[PDB]
Amino acid sequence: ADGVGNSSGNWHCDSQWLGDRVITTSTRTWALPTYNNHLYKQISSQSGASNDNHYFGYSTPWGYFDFNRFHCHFSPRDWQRLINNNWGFRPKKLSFKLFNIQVKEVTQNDGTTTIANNLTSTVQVFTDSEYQLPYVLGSAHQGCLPPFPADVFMVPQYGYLTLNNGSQAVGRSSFYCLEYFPSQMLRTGNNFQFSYTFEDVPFHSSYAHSQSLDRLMNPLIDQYLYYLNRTQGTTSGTTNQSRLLFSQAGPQSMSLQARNWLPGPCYRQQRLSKTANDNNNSNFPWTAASKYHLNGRDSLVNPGPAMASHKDDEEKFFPMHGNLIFGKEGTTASNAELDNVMITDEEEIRTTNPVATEQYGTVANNLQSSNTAPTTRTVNDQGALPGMVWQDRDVYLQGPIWAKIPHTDGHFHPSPLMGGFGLKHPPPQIMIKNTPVPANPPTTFSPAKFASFITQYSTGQVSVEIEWELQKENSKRWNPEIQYTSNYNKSVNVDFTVDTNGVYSEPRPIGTRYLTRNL
Amino acid sequence: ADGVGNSSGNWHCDSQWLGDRVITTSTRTWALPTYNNHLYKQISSQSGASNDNHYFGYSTPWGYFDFNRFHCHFSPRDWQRLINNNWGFRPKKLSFKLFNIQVKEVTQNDGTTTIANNLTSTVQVFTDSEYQLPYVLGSAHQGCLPPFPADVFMVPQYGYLTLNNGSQAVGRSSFYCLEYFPSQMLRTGNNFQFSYTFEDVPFHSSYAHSQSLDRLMNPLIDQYLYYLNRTQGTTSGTTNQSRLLFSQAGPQSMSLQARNWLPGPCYRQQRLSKTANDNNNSNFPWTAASKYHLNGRDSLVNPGPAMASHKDDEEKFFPMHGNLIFGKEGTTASNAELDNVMITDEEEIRTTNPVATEQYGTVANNLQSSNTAPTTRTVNDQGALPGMVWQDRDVYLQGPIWAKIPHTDGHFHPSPLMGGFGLKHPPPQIMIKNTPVPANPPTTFSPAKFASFITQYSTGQVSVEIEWELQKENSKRWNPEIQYTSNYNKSVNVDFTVDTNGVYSEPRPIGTRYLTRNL
Amino acid sequence: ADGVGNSSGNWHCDSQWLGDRVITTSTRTWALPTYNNHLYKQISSQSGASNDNHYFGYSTPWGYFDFNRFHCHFSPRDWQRLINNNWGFRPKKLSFKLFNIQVKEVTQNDGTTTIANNLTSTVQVFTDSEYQLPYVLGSAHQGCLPPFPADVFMVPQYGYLTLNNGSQAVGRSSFYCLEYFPSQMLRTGNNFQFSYTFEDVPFHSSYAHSQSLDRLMNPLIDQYLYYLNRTQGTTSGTTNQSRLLFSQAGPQSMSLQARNWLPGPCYRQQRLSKTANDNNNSNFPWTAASKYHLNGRDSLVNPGPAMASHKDDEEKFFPMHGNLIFGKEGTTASNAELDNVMITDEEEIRTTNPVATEQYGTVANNLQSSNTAPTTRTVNDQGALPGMVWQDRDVYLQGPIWAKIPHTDGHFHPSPLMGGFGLKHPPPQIMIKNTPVPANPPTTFSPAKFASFITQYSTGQVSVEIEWELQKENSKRWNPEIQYTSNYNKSVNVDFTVDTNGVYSEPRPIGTRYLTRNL
Repeated sequence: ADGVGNSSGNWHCDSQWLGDRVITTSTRTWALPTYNNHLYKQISSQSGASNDNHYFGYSTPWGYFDFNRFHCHFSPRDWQRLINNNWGFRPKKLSFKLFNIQVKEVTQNDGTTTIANNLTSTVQVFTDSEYQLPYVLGSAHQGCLPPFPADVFMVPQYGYLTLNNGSQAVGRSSFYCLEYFPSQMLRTGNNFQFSYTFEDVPFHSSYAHSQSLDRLMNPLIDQYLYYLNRTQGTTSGTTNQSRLLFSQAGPQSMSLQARNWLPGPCYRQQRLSKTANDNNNSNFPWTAASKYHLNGRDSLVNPGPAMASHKDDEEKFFPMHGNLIFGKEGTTASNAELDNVMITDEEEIRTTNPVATEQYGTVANNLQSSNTAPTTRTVNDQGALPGMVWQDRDVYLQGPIWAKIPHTDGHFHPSPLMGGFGLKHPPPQIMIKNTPVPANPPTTFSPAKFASFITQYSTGQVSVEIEWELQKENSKRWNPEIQYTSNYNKSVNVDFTVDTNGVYSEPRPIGTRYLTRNL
Repeated sequence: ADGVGNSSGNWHCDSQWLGDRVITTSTRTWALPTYNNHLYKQISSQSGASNDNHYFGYSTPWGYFDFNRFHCHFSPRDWQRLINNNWGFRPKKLSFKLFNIQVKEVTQNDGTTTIANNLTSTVQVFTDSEYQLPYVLGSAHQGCLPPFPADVFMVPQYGYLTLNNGSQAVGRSSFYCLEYFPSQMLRTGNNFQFSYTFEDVPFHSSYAHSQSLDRLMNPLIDQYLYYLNRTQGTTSGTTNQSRLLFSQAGPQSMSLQARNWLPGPCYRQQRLSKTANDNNNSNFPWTAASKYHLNGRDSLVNPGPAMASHKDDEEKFFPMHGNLIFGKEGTTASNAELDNVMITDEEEIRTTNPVATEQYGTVANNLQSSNTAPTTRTVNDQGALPGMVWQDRDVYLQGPIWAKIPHTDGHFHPSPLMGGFGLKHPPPQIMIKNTPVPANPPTTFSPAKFASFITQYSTGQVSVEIEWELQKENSKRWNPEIQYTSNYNKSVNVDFTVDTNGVYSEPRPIGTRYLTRNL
Repeated sequence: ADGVGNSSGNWHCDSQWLGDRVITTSTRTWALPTYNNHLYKQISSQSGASNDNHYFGYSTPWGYFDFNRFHCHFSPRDWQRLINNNWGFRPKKLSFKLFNIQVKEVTQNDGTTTIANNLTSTVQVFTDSEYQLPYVLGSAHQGCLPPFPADVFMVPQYGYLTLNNGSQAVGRSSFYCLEYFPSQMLRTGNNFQFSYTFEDVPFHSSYAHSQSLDRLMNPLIDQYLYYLNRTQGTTSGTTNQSRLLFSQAGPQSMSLQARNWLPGPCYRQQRLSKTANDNNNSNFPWTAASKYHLNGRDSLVNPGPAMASHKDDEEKFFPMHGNLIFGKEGTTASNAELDNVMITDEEEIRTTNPVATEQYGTVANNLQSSNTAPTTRTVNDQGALPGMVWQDRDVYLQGPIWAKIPHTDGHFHPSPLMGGFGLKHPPPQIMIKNTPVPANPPTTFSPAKFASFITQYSTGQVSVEIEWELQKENSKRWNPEIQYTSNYNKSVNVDFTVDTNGVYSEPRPIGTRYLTRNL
């Protein structure tokens, strides 16, 4: 509530480190055009497309604000500081502000274009706090507050999908008009505020394990429980006849002991060597990929269950569609090379989670007897058994922050398979739009739809602030620990900075799990 | 506590719709004979029966009252009203009343029979509130308060099973005498009251989903995560040599995106076409049916996990033993025709739950390399993985209401696989019985068991009342919704009414899931 | 805090039975030598050992106190009394005391040895209440308070493992120095006290089931739900053509009814007959055993999921590595005979848990049609499905009491697969050590490590006391129940006593599950 010559809000950014929590705030500049010429448009897949790539939905004239990525909040120094001293963290509070809003009209009369101020034009903004519109965040889409504060960004367009029977629709499909919501209209001088509180959520495990499930015992003392170790006879003359013999497992026969827990569930995936020539010479993806199909159409499990990337001393094999792959700065979005991308590694969970390329184990599948020898079968898909303990997938400075747990009758582990915190009531989606300004109407009344508007766009500043709780580490380890560092060697340009052309880049992915804990 | 000429209780029936809850009450007339001639009888399976159809137990002279079906409480108009405006519901409170009790003696001297009043005879009634007798409700048995209030019904006989080693018993087996319980004896003039409160239970999802798991994203914006899309070379001269290539999934390649969740667990079942000639010409049931065996004996999963009946545009295939099948009025209980039954459809859960006839997907099962091409295997049985989200089976106007969760150390999803609400402490079983009236004893004392009683039966009125909580719908859908209606076309008789012979019938099954929600 | 001639603490032992809880206390005498000559020693597996039997870790000069076994607390009469009247139990409170501590010096000058008092020598003791050192309890190791109170026992040595890449280590490995902890030093006259409270934990099911999952219904009343029972035609002339026919399942066709729940998850294991000649003539163990591998190395599931040992009337087959095996008194720890060990039976869970030797069932794996007949596949590995109900493994008088649930992001059923109660914060490990007493130092200062100490050991008394909650049984069973008893027949020596040589022995394993309950 001000005039045209008074600024609303200021540029805050920065971050504050307190005793048990950190407040990270960031401000950016945003631009917004008009979408679909102020029209809601039905969108069907295509005539003759693939059965799996079918979809029906709508596209609206509304934009929305995305900040669901760590790099859209944290900074490389702040991230390194957070992960090198903490065993966990989670969000606590959220604040959002829109200000310094300008609506600018555009005129075209020739090859040149002219831009002028339009002080009387409003802008509509509203937040879906009741979670009634479809939630499109948490799908790893583009367009959150660029990692560099100096970058000016663009508000993505909003759209949603619904039930479809092929390329068509069904009566059960829903249509949502976003103008049918109470929304706030604001001019140059007004501003929008919003506050939100996260619900209880488990701390993210920002640490590795210094122990292993299979090696969790005393290396000095035998077990007092007996196990069958021989079926033939040890004594002379009985080595060719059956006789059950029982031993006690000690430090030597350490693989035959009794145990309390089992490794996490498995869903096997194919393996690929980072060297091109070492792989099979065929286009096997989508024909040899672990995929799941529902309603008669297939789909690919890209993240999949949290499972270790490779074994020890491999460093060369990665599962097909088994880990997040990021893009380097200035990389094509279609058929990029292996050296132009950034494949994340989840080896830290080798201790608890089974490796993705290999199997869960073997199970007996017959009744052995004198005539028939015992036979087993390898099992590659494993559900949930009692006593199972596993670890969740790590999050990265560039990765997703949260997701919306679907409103369904059943859940097993609501932790998102792509990233961090799953929330029943996540931060609501803020949607912003430019109100349509009609051009000169006809002098004689006409009932026809008005389809001659004045072309104009908008720009402004958006501030976000999240308060995060931190879990401190108290480890009794004697020797030092592994931590994130910058290489001291000479380089043309330093990491996480701008080049001579002023383009910000991220060289490597950074994971949180660096400190250690005992199982 | 009254005389012989004063009535206890009245006929209430009807239902009341309040702001956030509905009170449904119904009164019926019941008859009760004497069972087993006032004797407890041991019952074994048979000599020479099938191994799977073996059982040992007891049958008592006690009846019991059953009202564990929606049609025994609701009415077609009330049911349609409930399901067309609500997103859920659950039971809150229960009241039960027995009154207007008459004991009538029967005399036979010739082909004719005479019935007289017997004012001094009592009736025993008691409720197992401590859950000590076996719970036989929740097994889809016959004999609850008929759907039509004017119908007079019959109290079913009580019996139970125990451990058996073949047709015989084991020392671990238990015997329960129901006369060994504190019970209330009541004459003509007395009445029995009972009140009960349901424990906390999740709301039943009386809605479908307007979105799908595989289509939950923005149809306009690409993903920023890379995925391997090619193994050969795209450039000329490299189409026959291996080279990993990575792309970004957008609206076109919508089946290759990253996702957070997986469809519910699966347990595959055989498929049957509703057309007889389209099926295989063999007696495959019980020889090609998904069955589970314990203690060395098999058993059939009739409901099975909640899984979609068929794909889109099928409308003709149903799983074998994969959905509830109801009987039409006046239908034989042995080898009825397909047109004389009523097969329920669970297609509403196609969005989340996998189809029953098809598989969960495929999983890689080898280590591909230059020499060996990758190989996958189809998986038809799937356990529980992290990130799994599913939906429960719908309930119907004629279906079961609740069940008793077994008292065991472990549970995964205590929702009954046949129907609605699972309860650790369900409504207790009320048991009623006619006390034995001896005939004239011998003049000289004899220690022999008294086995000459006076033949008589009982009749009375039973009132039930359940208070149910309701969850209102607040949807932002623009277009109208699908709802239950009666066909306006001319017909000989209208649905859910009596015919010229005064026989009440139910033409079709009615499911609760009609409104929609976003995932 | 006393002198040299005043005793600290007394010998309590005994047990008290109160209305709803039992307090079991026991005192023992312990001895303690010096370990590793007061040195921390790195321990690697070996050069050329098996890949699976690889390990890296450390061994310390510290002892620790173990009392994680029922026989180290209860007594045969107390155990029999507990299991013959109770439906459950769990720990409530813990108290621990160390007193009457003497440090004795040893001198060797010839074949003879002399032992003298050393009043000025201290002893170090501390409890890891913050759970920072690796937890080596709960691995079925040797050395808890002997079952007979008169036996004097030996304090086991402490050691731990860490991450290893083969026989070597990795930078992520941790080293813990136990001298780096605040510890209490105590002489002859001082004593150590400790108190602890268990966290909430489910009652242990010390009962069997009088009913079965597959037989949980009324043996007298048919079901009102129809099931496909025939695919051919029953009428004459249609027995060779397809026609779906539906029936109602009653007491006769009791294996084709509808049900609410499924048996627990399965993980098949091989079967062995107790008769040697009836088994296959090969050394199949470890080559036909259900095993799971992680980080590229295998491991054996000795307890495995809680699954029934055998079917009815078998009494001769046991799963390979599927139940706890105890040793008889004076039995060799390497290749003992079948008659010299004690194999526990878990048949009591046949009602709910599937048998270990057999499969979970069969699942359809194709689309049957006119041309192709339906085909099914047997499933031996089963995950977790909705509606699954199972039972946990029984505990024994000689078996483990508790275990430490690993600190991980995910758990399915934290009940240990080897035994009883899983605890996030179990009773902490008390560690005790003899401080090093230097021998005469050189007259001239030398910076070399001091490696000439005085040889001496320690002895003392340790008292433990646990308060346990009890769940009373209120069963309506008429006939008597099965209970534990001692055979009245004449014998050379009675059970659970000492022989002519004063050696205490345990003849048979005792399980808690003796009383019964309905599902």
